[PDB]
Amino acid sequence: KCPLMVKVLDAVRGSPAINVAVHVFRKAADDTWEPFASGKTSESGELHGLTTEEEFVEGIYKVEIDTKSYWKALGISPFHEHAEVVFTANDSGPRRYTIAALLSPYSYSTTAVVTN
Amino acid sequence: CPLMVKVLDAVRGSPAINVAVHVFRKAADDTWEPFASGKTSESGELHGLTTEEEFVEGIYKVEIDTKSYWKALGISPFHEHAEVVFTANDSGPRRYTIAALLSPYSYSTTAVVTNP
Amino acid sequence: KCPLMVKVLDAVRGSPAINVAVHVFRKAADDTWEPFASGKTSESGELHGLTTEEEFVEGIYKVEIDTKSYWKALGISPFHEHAEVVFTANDSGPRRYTIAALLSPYSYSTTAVVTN
Amino acid sequence: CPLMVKVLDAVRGSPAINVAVHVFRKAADDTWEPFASGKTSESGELHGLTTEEEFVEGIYKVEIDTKSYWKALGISPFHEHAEVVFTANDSGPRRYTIAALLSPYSYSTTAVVTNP
Ligand SMILES: O=C(O)CCON=C1c2ccccc2-c2ccccc21
Ligand SMILES: O=C(O)CCON=C1c2ccccc2-c2ccccc21
Repeated sequence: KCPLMVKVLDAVRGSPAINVAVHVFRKAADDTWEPFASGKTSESGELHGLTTEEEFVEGIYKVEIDTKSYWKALGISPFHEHAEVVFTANDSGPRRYTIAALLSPYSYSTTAVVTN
Repeated sequence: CPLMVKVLDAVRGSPAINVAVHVFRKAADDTWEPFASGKTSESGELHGLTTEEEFVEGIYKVEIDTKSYWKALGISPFHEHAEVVFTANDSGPRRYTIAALLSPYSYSTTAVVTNP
Repeated sequence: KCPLMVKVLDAVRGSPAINVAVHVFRKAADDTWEPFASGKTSESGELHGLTTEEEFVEGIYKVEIDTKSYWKALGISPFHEHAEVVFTANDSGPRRYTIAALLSPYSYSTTAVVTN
Repeated sequence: CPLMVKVLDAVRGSPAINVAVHVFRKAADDTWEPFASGKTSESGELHGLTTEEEFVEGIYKVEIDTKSYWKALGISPFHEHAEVVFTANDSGPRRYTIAALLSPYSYSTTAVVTNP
């Protein structure tokens, strides 16, 4: 909710993308990705409550949005296995990161909106 | 070829073929005058709309008839058309590619401008 | 607020696009665009209160987002005069239209999120 | 040329030149193996990464090193890189164009897939 929030929209139906699985990982010292947090988007296509200010320290993070299962459930053949968003969290910046993703079967866009 | 239009379909991951495109130029009386038109090819591209001589400085609108496109595929889309409005050649002649990426409830448009 | 809301984001700064002028028009019987509603986006990049359920009847509407002035204020040279979103409002659909726009100097995307 | 990568800069309205691109293929042990790499040309395109013979069915990741790109232009961007993960050739060989459109806090990626 507070420091990291994910929002997913469906460009085909013009709707929130509901029940999309989302996994967050943090990069470890041996360069592997450690599970950090996960959830499914709500009816408003949002996922809040992933982490806390205390836990969300500087580091490299990856957000993986399971887009292929979403399109499969709709009966629409998709290109990507999942959308991945990789970034370094930085304390000098604003306190709240919203990772937004706009999905189509053969294309996606992602935007970070970083606010105080 | 100072003006080229390229249209892609984000649902099918393909060129958007046979899409109507109308170009207008703003007249002295602030009205939109017809300038040129055509339909995208099998590669989703429309070349030959104008010439360097004809393509003078001015404000231009490129209307891409996306609703007709989606309707012919059985889809009822949100937008009537994608409109792209810009001032051209104000620093001297340039080569413009107007790209549009289409989904039923979303589109994006990008200009790629090169100095000949 | 209720039936029509506009949201604008800045892809360069990863922020809401604040103080962007937005004009809405409705198409008249003589095929001209009549001013309908307008405003400036807030600090959260949103514009609410444009119209009411009573006033927002079926018809063709155009939302014009004054992107060029926004980029000029930032000292960044932009391509488009403005982003235009043209659509037919339809009572058979959901009750609430959010027109979202993601802005970069040479590209923009727009998405309609239509909800109940 | 079964795999081509095209990268555009949405701030400058130009090809994104000299951008590093790394392709990986998922191995039998579920790890990512290096497959091919290169840098975009003056046209923002990268051709010649692979051959029809080499490009067998599998899961592929295309990593586009967008952070290095923006840094060299004086911009500190949000993402580390744009990642594009997909299953290839599962219905037989195809020709794939992976396009990426870049802004400092946003990117979009689109696949255009043609049957030879
Ligand atoms: O943090 C903030 O101020 C808001 C975070 O973003 N909200 C977004 C939002 C809300 C409603 C409908 C569409 C969108 C959207 C589309 C593309 C990109 C971002 C956003
Ligand atoms: O937004 C996105 O994901 C991509 C938007 O552009 N795609 C483009 C694209 C895709 C395949 C082949 C050629 C082109 C191209 C040429 C000139 C200008 C733009 C684009």
